[PDB]
Amino acid sequence: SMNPPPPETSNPNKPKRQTNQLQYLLRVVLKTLWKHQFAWPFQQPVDAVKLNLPDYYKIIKTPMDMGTIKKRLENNYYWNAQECIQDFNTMFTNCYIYNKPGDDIVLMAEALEKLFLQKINELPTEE
Ligand SMILES: COc1ccc(-c2cn(C)c(=O)c3cc(C(=O)N4CCN(S(C)(=O)=O)CC4)sc23)cc1OC
Repeated sequence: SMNPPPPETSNPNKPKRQTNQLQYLLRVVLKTLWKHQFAWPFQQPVDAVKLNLPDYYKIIKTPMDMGTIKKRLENNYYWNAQECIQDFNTMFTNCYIYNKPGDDIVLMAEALEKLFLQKINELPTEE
């Protein structure tokens, strides 16, 4: 069995910014979700080998996880907040697309997503 290469977290020729909205996405959004009791399935790329999900990457073609997002934020990979927000939304959507409706992992994603939406609702104005 095999996993794909993980998503990109470093690219020296991608232009980058450090901004107050991106700072909020690390300090408030990522940190809030990371510490949650249901974060663990989402803290690293899905390991389809260890988890015995041989069809995962047959179904999910845009993988994303909070480990990747954390690295992107810490290594200032993004230009804007919308790129990062999109990564969170991709992660949640993948979970809902792959899993059977009602499963434990879906409930976990929903709990994280509720907090995500609450924090993004108060994304600060650009300075
Ligand atoms: C380090 O531990 C974990 C990491 C990731 C997941 C995990 C993450 N995400 C995002 C998922 O979508 C996901 C689905 C999983 C799973 O075990 N499933 C759903 C798919 N089926 S199946 C039969 O359709 O392949 C098996 C059960 S584990 C997991 C679960 C872990 O341990 C419980």
